[PDB]
This record gives sequence, structure tokens and C-alpha cells, in this order.
Amino acid sequence: MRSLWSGVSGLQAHQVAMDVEGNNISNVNTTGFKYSRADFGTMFSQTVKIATAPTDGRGGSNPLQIGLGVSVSSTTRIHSQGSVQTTDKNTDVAINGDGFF
Amino acid sequence: MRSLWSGVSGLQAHQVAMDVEGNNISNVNTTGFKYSRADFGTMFSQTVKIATAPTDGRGGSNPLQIGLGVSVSSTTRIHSQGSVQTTDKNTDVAINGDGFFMVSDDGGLTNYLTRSGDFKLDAYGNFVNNAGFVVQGWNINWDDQTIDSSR
Amino acid sequence: MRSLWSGVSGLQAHQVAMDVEGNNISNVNTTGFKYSRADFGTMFSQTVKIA
Amino acid sequence: EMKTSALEMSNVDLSRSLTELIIIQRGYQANSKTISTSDQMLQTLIQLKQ
Amino acid sequence: TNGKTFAVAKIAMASVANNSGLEEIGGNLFKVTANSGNIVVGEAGTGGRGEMKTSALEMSNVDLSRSLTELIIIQRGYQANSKTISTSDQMLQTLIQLKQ
Amino acid sequence: EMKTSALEMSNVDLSRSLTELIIIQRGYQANSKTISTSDQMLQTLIQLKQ
Repeated sequence: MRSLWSGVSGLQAHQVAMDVEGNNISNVNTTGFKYSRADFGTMFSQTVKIATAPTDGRGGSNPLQIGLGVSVSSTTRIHSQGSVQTTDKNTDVAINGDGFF
Repeated sequence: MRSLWSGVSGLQAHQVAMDVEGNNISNVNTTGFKYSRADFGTMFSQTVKIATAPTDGRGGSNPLQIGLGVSVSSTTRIHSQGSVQTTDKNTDVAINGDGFFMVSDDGGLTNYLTRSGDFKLDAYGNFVNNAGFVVQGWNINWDDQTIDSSR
Repeated sequence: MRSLWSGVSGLQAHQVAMDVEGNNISNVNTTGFKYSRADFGTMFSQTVKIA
Repeated sequence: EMKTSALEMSNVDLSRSLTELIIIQRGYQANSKTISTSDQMLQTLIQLKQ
Repeated sequence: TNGKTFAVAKIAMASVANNSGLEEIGGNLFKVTANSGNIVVGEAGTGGRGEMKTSALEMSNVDLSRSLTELIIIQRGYQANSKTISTSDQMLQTLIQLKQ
Repeated sequence: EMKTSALEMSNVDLSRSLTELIIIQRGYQANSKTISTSDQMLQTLIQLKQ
């Protein structure tokens, strides 16, 4: 039951990554394009028990949390400079550093 | 009757192991993740009779306990180093050994530790990871043109 | 049951060898590199009876 | 500065993209296994009563 | 924009006496707890703590074969205990039907 | 001794590497069979009772 939810979670997460990747490949060659990428982060974990300090002749003990699912934190655009090609039309400048039209 | 209880016991135990495993597989690819694993230990056994030393021409005898059920003792996280990949964003370091990044939602009263590093600037000057928190560290003093690590 | 454990054992072993090999091929051309190799040895055997 | 009479192409590298098409696919496949085994355990549960 | 290129900040890191003792939260966050330790703040590479590696990102340590095989193990053990409970039920219905 | 103005490349031979990529793979495949038959015998066991 629990593993089913975490499992469908990862599934839609990878779906979301696939969409962004599909876009990036889909528009190669379009001028001025800057590709993006998906990012993942873990969902909050249930903690069945608490960690404990050593006491009456015993040692300490690790916290006993499960940990359930994965989800998309954010996309990020990336702005590295692209390759240039010359054209024959005089009126088609391309900036060579930073800043926008 | 008895075997029914021990049997349902093992059943939920394996359920608990399945959940953790399901999480581990569920978040492959997430940066900085460290997988965990479930651990099992036997439940206390009823002892119907006691072991006995040899006496009047007899030998000794083994204790006659039954033994009932199984349960989860603990999970353990595991911290082996992960594989690295390069990116094109300059501001996304990954530590290469041990130790964690600090972050806090406040002035630093409540630090949180991470091994992920998707750091990035905002429109404002603060140097932020994904979703909110501002990474801890320290700023330069222009009067001296010097960083002051000690504080 | 038993064969399952031995079988998964060999499986992760070959995995470990694959990783090292993957590194060696991965950094051809890097200067001063010296390649490594994995080595295997048998696990302790149960002895049901004595000679 | 402007660079006249020339046009600026997309920054997409392609190898990086294709390899990710592999990664995404395999992870997808794996989670797809998780859900399946999780279903089979359920049908064993419901059939347990018969 | 001037010729100069001053360093403008510096990143601290930290280490605990016991990794994996410390508790998890949602996000990629961890948290200090008992049976873990104190934060022990220090610099990037001197306390016995490792250096930054710039412009690169660190992927999860999950091996996958190890995971899938466990998906098999868990399943089969589950199946077996599922048999135990069933036979245990049938013996009960034989008991109750014994009286008729 | 030093050898000036020259740079020393990796000692990796490549044929030796590729052949091992084959070996590892086939052994992996075989053990993968062992586990599978070992599973099927288990499902025959559990289905034996029905």
C-alpha cells in the first residue's frame, strides 16, 4: 500500500522530467533558445520512533523513520552562450555577451 | 492460533521492509540521496521447560522453548559516496569526502544539513538553494577587502 | 533458497567488477593514469560431513 | 556588444540530452516494477480469504 | 567590471560525530538529534572534512540491482507467511466444524 | 630521469578492456538465470498447497 504510493510518485516525477527533456530536444536549431532541466527532492519522512541517548548501561539508538516518495522541486533555465552562424541579411544582429533586446 | 499470530507478524514485518525498499527505488536520481535498509530481530520466546543437569543415571536435557514471531529492530541509513556528474552552472558544488552544507530559514538559529548543492542567486543578494533556505557562511569586509572566517 | 543467495552473490560481484572496468575505460587519455582490476575469491563452504 | 550580420543559435548540446533520454526511461521502468509487485501482494491479500 | 576580481564570500561546512544517527526531514534536509552529535562548524578542508568540487553535482548512491533483488526476496517471504496464516485458518474451520 | 617537453599518457590498453566488458556481461547474465530458476521453484512450492 505505502510502497504503491511512493512508487507512483517516482513515476510521475520521471514523467515530468521527460517532458522538459522532450522540449529541449524538440527545439534544437531555434535561435536564442536556452535549455532547462528538472530537479528532484525527497518527500517528508514518517518517523516511527525517536533517537535516544545512552542511559542505564545501554548505548544510543538511531531514529527509525521510513521515508516516502520523491517529487519535483524546480526547473532551472541555463544561460550559457550559444554558437553563432553568419547570414546574408545585414539586419540580424546577435549579442555577444549578456543583455537582451 | 499461535502460529496465526507469528504468521501475521512476519507478514507486517515484510510489509515494513517493502516500504523502505519502495522509497529507495522511488527516488533514484535525486541528488544527495542516501539509501536505507530494514533490519529484523526475533520476538521473545516462551519457555515451556527448563534445561537440566545430569543426575541419577540420566544425561542432561535441552531447554524446551517454542519461539514466537519476528519484528523490525531498526532501519539504518548508509553513507557511501555517490557518483558525480558535471553541469553547466558554475554555482553548484558537490563535496568530495565528508561533511555537510548548512542552511537556515532564519538568522541561523536552526541549521539544517544537506549534501545537495543547487545553489543560486535571487533577484536580491541572498544566496539560495531550491525552495527558500539561505545557505550559511560569511561575507567580506570591504574596509579590509578580507574574509573573516573565524566568527 | 540457498542457490538464490549464492546467485545474487555472484551477481553483485560481477557488478563490482563492471564498475572498475567502467572507470578504466572512462578515463583513457587522462595523463598518468594507471588502470586497476577486480579479484574474486570463494566464500566459506558448509561441510555437511567429515572425510 | 552587437555582432552584425550574424545569428545566434541555441545552446542545446545533444549528447547530454540523449543520455538523459536513457536515464529517465530506465528509472521509469524501475518504478513501474515497484507498483506491479505492490499490486501482486494486494491480490495475494484478497485471495488469502478466498 | 573594473579590472579587479575580489573574492566576495565564503562557504562554511560542518560535520557530526555520527552520520545516520541524525534524523531526516522532507526536502533533501537532515537534522541534528540525540545519538548523532553537535554540528562542529569549520572551514572547507582542514578539520578532516573534504573539499568542494566546483561546477558538478553529486548523484544518489543507490545501486539498482541490489534493490530489485530485494523486491524479489521480500515478495517471496511475504508469500510464504501468507501460506502460514491460511493453513492456520483452515485448521480452525476444521475445529469449529468438528462439533457440527 | 626527467624527460623534458613531453607528456606521459595512460597505460590503459583497450582491447583488454572491451573483452572484459563481454566477460562480465555474460557471467552476469548467467547468475541472473540462477536467481530466476530459484524463484520459479519457490512459486511451485507455494502453489503446491493451493
